[PDB]
Amino acid sequence: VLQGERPMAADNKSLGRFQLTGIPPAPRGVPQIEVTFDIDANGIVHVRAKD
Amino acid sequence: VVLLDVTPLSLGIETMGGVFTKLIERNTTIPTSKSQVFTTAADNQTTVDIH
Amino acid sequence: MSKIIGIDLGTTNSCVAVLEGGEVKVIPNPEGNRTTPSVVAFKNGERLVGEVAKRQAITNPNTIISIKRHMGTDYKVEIEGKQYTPQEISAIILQYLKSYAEDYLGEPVTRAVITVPAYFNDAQRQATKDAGRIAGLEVERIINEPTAAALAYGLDKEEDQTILVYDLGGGTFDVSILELGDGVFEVKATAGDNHLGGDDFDQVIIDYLVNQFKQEHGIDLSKDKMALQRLKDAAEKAKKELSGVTQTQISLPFISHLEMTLTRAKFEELSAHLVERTMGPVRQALQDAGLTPADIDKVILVGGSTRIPAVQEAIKRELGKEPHKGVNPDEVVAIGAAIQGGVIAGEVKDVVLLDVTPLSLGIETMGGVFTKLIERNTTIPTSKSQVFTTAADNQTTVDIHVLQGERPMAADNKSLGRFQLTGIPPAPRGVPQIEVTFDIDANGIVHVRAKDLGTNKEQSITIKSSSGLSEEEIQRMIKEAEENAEADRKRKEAAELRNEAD
Amino acid sequence: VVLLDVTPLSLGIETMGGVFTKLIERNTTIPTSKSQVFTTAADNQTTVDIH
Amino acid sequence: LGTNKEQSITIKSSSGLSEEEIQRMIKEAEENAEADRKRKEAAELRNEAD
Amino acid sequence: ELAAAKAQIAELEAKLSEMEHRYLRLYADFENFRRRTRQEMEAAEKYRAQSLASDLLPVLDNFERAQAKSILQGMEMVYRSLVDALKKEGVEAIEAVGKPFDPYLPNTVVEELQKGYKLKDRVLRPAMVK
Amino acid sequence: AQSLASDLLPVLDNFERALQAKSILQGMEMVYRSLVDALKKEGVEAPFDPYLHQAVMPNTVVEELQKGYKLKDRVLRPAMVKVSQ
Repeated sequence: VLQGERPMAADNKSLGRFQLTGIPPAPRGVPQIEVTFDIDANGIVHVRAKD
Repeated sequence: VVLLDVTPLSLGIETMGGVFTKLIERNTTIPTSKSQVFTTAADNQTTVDIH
Repeated sequence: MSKIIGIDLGTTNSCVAVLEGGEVKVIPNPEGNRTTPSVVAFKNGERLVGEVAKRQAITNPNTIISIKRHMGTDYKVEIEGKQYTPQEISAIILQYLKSYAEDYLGEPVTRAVITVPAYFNDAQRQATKDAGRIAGLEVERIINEPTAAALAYGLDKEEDQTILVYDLGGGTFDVSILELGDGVFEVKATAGDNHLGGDDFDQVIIDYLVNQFKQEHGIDLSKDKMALQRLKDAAEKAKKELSGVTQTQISLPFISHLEMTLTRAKFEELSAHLVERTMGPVRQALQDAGLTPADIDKVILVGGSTRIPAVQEAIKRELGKEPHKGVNPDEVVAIGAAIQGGVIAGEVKDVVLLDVTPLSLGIETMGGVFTKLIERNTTIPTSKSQVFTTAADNQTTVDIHVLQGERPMAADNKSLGRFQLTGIPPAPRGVPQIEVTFDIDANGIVHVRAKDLGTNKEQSITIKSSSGLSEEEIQRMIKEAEENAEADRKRKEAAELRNEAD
Repeated sequence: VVLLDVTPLSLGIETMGGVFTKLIERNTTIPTSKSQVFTTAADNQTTVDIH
Repeated sequence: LGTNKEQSITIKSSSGLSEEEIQRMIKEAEENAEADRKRKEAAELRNEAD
Repeated sequence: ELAAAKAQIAELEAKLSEMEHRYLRLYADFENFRRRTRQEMEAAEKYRAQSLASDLLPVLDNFERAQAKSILQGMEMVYRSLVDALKKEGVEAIEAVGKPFDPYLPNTVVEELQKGYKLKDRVLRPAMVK
Repeated sequence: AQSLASDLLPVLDNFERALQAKSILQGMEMVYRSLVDALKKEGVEAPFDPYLHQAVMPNTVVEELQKGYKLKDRVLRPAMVKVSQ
């Protein structure tokens, strides 16, 4: 997860990182993965990544 | 990871009497195709509207 | 409902059998025995029955041994705590046979049918239906042993005829001459011997054996019962061998040791004497009926010890022809009991035809590599379904080509169908699913479907002949697959998984 | 055309109430995974079968 | 979930019959599809009265 | 009612065809089971006594290997019915005897130390061989 | 597999009852001994009730005539014993 305006990873703020495992092995681009960002009235933001 | 076009919403037609039928369900995929069959809204219906 | 279960009691020969589907079935007992036998006991508060009752028999007060002799008689046994009757003892014979047919099937048989003697009449053959229902298992009729195995096989396709049975009991012999009433059985004649049979055979083996050992070492045999058991068993072996086999020996050694080369024609000249204790019962029948050995339409081999060529070399030169061996004679009464058991309460007239599939059917993989779904020999009213996927990324459409034969190759096989299917959604190879149900009816025109999943767009075909041709032409090919014996060299296209580029 | 494999029969768990509830619809694919949840039968269960 | 207790099995695909048995018991589902009657026990939500 | 009689008549004849069919597909499936099962139990009992057999290859190693001459004559039915009871099943020994002598199973077999144990298209334990 | 354990119990009880040339019976540490443990690694263990002591000819069983083994919860070939009546 990155926060900035800049089109390259390098140039942005790295807010946090996490991974997800177990997805069925199977061809590229085929599996769906849905990441949603949600921001509360505070400025705190949760991220969920779900097969 | 990379992102694939999803059909952010799911489409279909009205089915008689009357209701929403799903045809291409929601998060589906990049191009796809789907099909089904129903019949005359009445006794020898004059014509069939598809909304 | 319930299937009508056979139980025969042959006094040291006994079985409870059934019919599942289109094939006649001989049940197994609680003992490892293909059949456990007729005799029993009791003790305090707890019954003991069968092959488990019978060796507690030379060790305990209670053993009943072949009570066949008392069915239909005023016979009453004095036994501990109450005297007993043939009926109440047989109620337990079939109470145990009930729990055992139950602990085999799980689908209970209340309705059941029995195998009695052809000689019996209003007294004892009623005793059968009666004691049949004493244990609790009702009798829908009582067959007779002889008309029974006659209809285990069955005579009613055929025409008005005549016959003579062969019963071989456990140390009893019998034969009953019968006729066809064009749908009716009435047993005509009866004969046999009260003691003759298999155990006696074993004892001519044990006798000449023991006598020959006293002939060499001077040292006598029969005083010793693990030795004599050793005898009974090994001699039984040599017996049934002499039946099938052309030469024998017996390894009985570390005796106390006899190692002999067991002969056949010596066992035959050994046994060729009581084979005319039979010809007596047989021809006594031939007179009870009046019609000569030359008057009969069919005749048969029954019993346990009937498997040796002794009696059959006494017959081929007696009545002119060979017997119907199409059974496994040992249990042959049991199943017979239930044949009509299921001709009554159950199935009716049976074709059982086009029970086989011309060839292994499959279709066009990887440019012609042929994979089977349908095999050969397969009962025709059936269909099998399988789903392949994309040859290559973005297959916009897929053609279907199906083969019949065995040889895993394209024109090394018969081109059956070719038809195609389009509109598939564009996307990575292997992913999209296309189904083909080979749908094979009974009658021989085969339907076959392929349809995407995510589409639900579907193309199928209705073929026509599937054969159009003859037996020899096919079997010449069924031969042809064998004849080729590795054209399998096309594992060459099996390594054409080179197709994968990554 | 080709192989893979469809899991020719749809699998599931006896659900509570004594019903069948599919976790993997019939013709699916080379190995995949599904996950679902379900909960307490009746008040304060200590134990749960899976058939 | 919250107590993290992992007890679980593995099926050996052994007992399940796929020769015919499947291409049978599906058409069963077709013949008998009115099996939707099932909802009975759905209705048996009754004893969910605690 | 009037020809609704004929209507149900139809219904039932129809369920005649329909029924018999419902059956013959049955006859199909039933009789079909056999090929499969028969072969399944085939493969069941070719192997699986392999443990009994390569466990028993040491005790028939001394009953194939190891005044009292009568006591040695007795071993007749012992190693007679113990290479004999390896028979109806089919775990034989290794018979080549001075041949090419497949090395997983000039250059001729001179002698053989350990007696063979093999049951039905496989290899149990090899012989140490001359 | 119990099939090699029933039809092999005649030769096995044959060696089992047989337990200068005097020292050649010591070579029996292996052949009719080893078969015990090698036929006990498939699970073979050797009130008398239900034919259990097969009686050639109180209430207790006496000794063993020709013995026998359960396949571990099965029976293939029986066992000889004598009862004190």
